[PDB]
Amino acid sequence: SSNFSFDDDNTIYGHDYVIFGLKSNQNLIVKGQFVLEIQRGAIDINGVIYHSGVEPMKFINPSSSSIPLIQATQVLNSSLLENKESQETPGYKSVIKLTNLDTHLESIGRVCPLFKNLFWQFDLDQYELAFSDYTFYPITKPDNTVSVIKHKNWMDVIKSLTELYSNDQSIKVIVIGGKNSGKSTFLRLLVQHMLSPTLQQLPINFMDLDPGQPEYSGTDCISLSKISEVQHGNHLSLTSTDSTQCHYVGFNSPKDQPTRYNLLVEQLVRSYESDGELKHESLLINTPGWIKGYGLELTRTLIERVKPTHVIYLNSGTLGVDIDIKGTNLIPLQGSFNHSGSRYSSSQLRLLKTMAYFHKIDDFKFDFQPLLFSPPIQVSYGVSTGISALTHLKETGIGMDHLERSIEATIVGIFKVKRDHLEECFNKGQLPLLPYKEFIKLSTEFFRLALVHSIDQEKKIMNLYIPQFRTLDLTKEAIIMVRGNTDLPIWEIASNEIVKRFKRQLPYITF
Amino acid sequence: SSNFSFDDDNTIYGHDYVIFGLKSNQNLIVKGQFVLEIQRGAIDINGVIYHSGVEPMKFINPSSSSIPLIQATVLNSSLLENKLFTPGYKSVIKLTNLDTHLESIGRVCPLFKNLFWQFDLAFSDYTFYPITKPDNTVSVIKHKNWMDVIKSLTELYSNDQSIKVIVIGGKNSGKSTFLRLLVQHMLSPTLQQLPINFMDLDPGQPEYSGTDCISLSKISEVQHGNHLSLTSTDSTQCHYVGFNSPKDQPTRYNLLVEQLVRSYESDGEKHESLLINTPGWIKGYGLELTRTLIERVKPTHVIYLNSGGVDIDIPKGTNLIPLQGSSRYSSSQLRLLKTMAYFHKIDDFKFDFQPLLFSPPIQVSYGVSTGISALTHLKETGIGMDHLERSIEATIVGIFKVKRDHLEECLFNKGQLPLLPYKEFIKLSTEFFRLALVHSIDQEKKIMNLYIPQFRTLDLTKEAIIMVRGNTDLPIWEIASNEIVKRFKRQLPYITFE
Amino acid sequence: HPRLTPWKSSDEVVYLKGLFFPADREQISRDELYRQYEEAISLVEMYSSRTRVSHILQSTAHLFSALMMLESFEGGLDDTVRLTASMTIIRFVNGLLDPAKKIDLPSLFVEFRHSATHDALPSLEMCKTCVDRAIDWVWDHYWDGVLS
Amino acid sequence: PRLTPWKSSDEVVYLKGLFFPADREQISRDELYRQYEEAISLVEMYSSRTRVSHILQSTAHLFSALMMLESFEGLDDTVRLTASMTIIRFVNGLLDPNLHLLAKKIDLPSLFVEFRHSATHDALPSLEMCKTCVDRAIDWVWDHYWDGV
Repeated sequence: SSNFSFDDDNTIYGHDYVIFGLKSNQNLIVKGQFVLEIQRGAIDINGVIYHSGVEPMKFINPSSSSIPLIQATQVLNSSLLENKESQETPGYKSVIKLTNLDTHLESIGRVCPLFKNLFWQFDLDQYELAFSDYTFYPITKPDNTVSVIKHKNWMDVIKSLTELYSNDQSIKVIVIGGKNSGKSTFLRLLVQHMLSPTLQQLPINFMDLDPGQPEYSGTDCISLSKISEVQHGNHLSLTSTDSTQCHYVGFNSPKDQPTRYNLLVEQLVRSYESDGELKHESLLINTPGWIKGYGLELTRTLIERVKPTHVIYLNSGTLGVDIDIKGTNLIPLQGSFNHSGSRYSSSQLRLLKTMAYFHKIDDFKFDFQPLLFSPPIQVSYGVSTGISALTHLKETGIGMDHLERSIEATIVGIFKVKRDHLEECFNKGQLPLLPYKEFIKLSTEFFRLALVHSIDQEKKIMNLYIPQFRTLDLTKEAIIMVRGNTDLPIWEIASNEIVKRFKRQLPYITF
Repeated sequence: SSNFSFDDDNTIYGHDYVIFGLKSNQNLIVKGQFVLEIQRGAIDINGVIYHSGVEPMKFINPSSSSIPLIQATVLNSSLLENKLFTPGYKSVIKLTNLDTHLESIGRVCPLFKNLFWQFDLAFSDYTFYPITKPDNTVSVIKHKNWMDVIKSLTELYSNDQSIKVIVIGGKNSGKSTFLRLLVQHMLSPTLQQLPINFMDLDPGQPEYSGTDCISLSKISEVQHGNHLSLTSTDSTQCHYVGFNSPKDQPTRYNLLVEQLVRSYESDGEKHESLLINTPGWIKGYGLELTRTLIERVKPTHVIYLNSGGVDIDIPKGTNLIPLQGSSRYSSSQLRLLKTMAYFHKIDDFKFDFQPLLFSPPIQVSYGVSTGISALTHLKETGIGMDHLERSIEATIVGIFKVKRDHLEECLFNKGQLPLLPYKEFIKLSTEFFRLALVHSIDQEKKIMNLYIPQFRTLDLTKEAIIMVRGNTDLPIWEIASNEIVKRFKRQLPYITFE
Repeated sequence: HPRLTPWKSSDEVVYLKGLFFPADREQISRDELYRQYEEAISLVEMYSSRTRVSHILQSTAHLFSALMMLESFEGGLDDTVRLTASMTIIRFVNGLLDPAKKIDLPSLFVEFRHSATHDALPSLEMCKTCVDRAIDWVWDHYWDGVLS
Repeated sequence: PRLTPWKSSDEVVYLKGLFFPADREQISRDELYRQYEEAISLVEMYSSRTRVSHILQSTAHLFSALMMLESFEGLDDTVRLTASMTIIRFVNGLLDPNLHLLAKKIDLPSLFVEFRHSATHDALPSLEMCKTCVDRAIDWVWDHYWDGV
């Protein structure tokens, strides 16, 4: 039953922003979407010091994850703080102001009735006076929301590693842990700590080799991302965080295509050594949810592949025997604790991370009306330059009449193959079906994931629902298509707003 | 702590035979091998009564099995003429030494010496030893349910005409003791004397059948001890399954059981009563085998030796009996003894257990010649042609007999030993002859050397003997008995030191 | 409330019913029957590519491939076919029992699992019997129920 | 005096030479599988004569799985199933001597225990994972049994 100091802080409601004046002991746990600057003093958020001068920060803390503490305890000790006062300031500690994000990502109740209250707009008679409804508001009364705070050893290891980033020498990091061990929270804390305003604004190099529970990466990618701006909440991989490339493994776990996974990881590590050698970018790695078995073998191969200079394990076990002690750290799991209803399952939240991918107009604009009403973005198929070939990543053996139906109403990754690399080698024909064996050898650049809708057979044209994308203008770079293992959420095939709209026998669903 | 009645100054010690005069309230358990004649009175053993008039009967009871009680409990009409200086008590049993040449297993085997009669108050040293003082040796004691259920079959055997009986149980359930009791009960000389028809469908732990036989045996005389399949009752044929269990070739086992039931129906539909043993399988595919058997035989009775069961209830009448049951010390290790003693018998009740090497071995030619026309491997038939010839060597193969027209068939490769395919093997009819232990094989001379226990020269006109390698294993004691590890320098023909 | 099925309009389960289990089981040619079997296995693979399929349908696809292998065996090294059929039975039975014989699973399958996993490898004939029993089981418990 | 299916112990050396000719580079890719076939035939012949130690029969099964997984180029489900069953039987027979400490004691690596569980209770392991596990176990038999003999 976590709670914060009730206010009662001479706060003014405003229209799109709320002004808070926090006392010395005052703290905030805020549920919802909000952007805040600091009008006076230096607010300390999750173990780093943010003064008034720092640029506004954008929060996407979800009910699934824990809420980062927003402390005002730290008295302003530096002149870097730039305080602008238009009200009252009054000499009462620090005053911070937070503005409505209006991300429109809260409007998920339209598709799913269980994903309500994940992003809150009060979804029941009012029990408090002067209540107002915004996209954000802190929980004044105690409630069952876990806050982001760990044992002093957890923050101590990260802080001790942090001043090692303060000086010239660069840091490469490994993080090892099982699913629900807390690797995501550890990485978000570490990236928040390395990009504090006190440290130089030098972008960290973040490598995420986890397809199942990815961070800073859309569903089913291996991704390297130079992070120049920290993501202050649990953005469900729903913020830009400019990245060099998002590598489509196509599978939830490493085991499905171990050779492609290893080749992709080694290529991404080589691309990181193209820039990590420059020593400005402190390379940082996430590892899959596998803690034992072939996952441990992959972790060891990575450790000998990337000169570690640091390794973190989240659970104590046979890792010390398996991994040579070469410096490694030991930190207990301290995994996030929340109810299954409040903290949706990883397989149940992958569906959100997949849906919001196609439903994003921009980085922070989210329109969650069913995709069907939008134009299908018709594309060609065959030897045509629009989209050339199909590659099934795992189930390679498929009837030449059956793959075309297979990709109908399923999530496929649109790749990019330049010049004659696509010409390296079936029947075109209804659909060429570039084989996976020739696919692995060819180098591919990953364009955004595609949702397929209503394959047309009489014409090669096939509809394709893809998120925000620039015009795919290529001189000869054919954008081939692949099918992985990535699942398709029901809500974008059949939600209430289109089932009630039609109510007839829909193609791919049963009642 | 089972014990037998001890008599002093009453029993007489004689040369080659001992006579006991048992009082009315006296019982005897005798370990060893002995021919049992009755001089005066009636001796009721193992729940059935035997009088003085009956011909002498020979006991082979080892330490592994329970000893059948020999009770003095009395009076019946004559018939039985009793026939010595003193009348003494009511009954006077006469035990005759049985020179069965057992106890010679100790020469080849160290632990098996204690099973049979061996010596290792004043008592002389014979092949029968009565356990006067109480010892750990068990005695045949069965529940009153065990007795009256098995006796209710005897009364229905007394009147016309025949009964078909099944016995179902696990490996340790005790089907062997039950089935021996039943044959002892019906073959007793107080009811109809016609020979029972016994069908033994268990290859792993068979009785009245050599190792790896499905055998329909018309039992005319009683095997009064737990004979280890050593003594033979006149049986129309063995059928060499070649495998310890029906799991290995369910189709061969099924086609063989079905073909044995044909002769059982031809000779039982002829007043003789049929009787069946079933494998130790009660779980899994064994229940299905038993159900298929019950449907075909349409048995008059069915007996199950445990509780569990619903599937068997349809549709033949089913009896439920508790398992009870019992040293060996292992039942699978007794299979090796039953395999070895088969090759070491000159004739029933005579077993010379010196290793088979020293005896003159037997020649055959593995070619088109009439010696042995073909060879077939059960189980793994994909054995390379060059490797089958060495595969058969130093194993106990089973030689068959086939008609010349059937003998023609397709053998596959003339070179070395011609393999006959298993697919052609199953289709054509075969008549089992004997189990063969192949000493060695001469590649250059094409004549291979084998040992078989006893044979009638296999005299026939173009009757191709076909060799068969099953799963049955060779007892180590035949290749590497301590006698032939010292009589020939310790080498590695097929054996290695630990 | 809505559920996702890989097959369009849910009439291709009727198609798999006729393609796995054709109307006539003996007048039909065995070569054409095996072509129908292979087509059904290809469709089950396609539905697996689309999404997760019910364990009964995946087991049917695996069991009919094992059946085609066993009945088309030409002899020789049977190590492969015995192993594959044993694994098919093990996956089928375990997937059934993963979520007493309350499911009406015969004891033959459970004995086969113990024989293959821990004991000696089951023989070719035993595998042929067990695969046919499994094919009958899935039909009786799932495939006969589904109609149009 | 235990019984051996091979006439002399020298045929165990010949069987190892067929499995592990030790001139792995460079020999013809179809000559290696010609040696492997002869060795698998010898293993099955020995098994037909008498019980063979689990490692030798397992090496035969794993080498059969290796040949099929290397020869494979279509419908991969049966090739998946064969190698899967080979690995499960190998691991189970190794462990069937009497749970995490047991694997360390027998020195079986963790990927095998995960492969057996994934094959028995989960979806079929990837053919690329089947190759990995088969090669790891074939290295295991070299590391434990075959090197000494």
